[PDB]
Amino acid sequence: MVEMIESQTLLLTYLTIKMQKNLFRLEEKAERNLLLVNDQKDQLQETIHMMK
Amino acid sequence: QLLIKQIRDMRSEHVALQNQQKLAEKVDRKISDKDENIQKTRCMWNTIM
Repeated sequence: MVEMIESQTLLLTYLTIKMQKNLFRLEEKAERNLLLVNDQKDQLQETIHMMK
Repeated sequence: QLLIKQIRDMRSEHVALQNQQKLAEKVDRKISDKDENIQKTRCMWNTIM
């Protein structure tokens, strides 16, 4: 019984570490994409204001 | 999604404003004489009053 629980713990832990590593990579790519688009928004906003 | 919507709206606004500026520049060359005309008018009034 102790050997079975340990095997379960190993599976869960493996899944967890694998997911966390791949999630951090997505979050970083996402934030970068948002900042790039936000910067484009900011340039357009300044040009519109000057024209007005 | 929010950012996409905002950029689209701003682009539309920018085109509209560009059309309005092109109509206004056909009138402006002669501005180099404003401060001088105001002071001239003020001076004429001061003389009369």
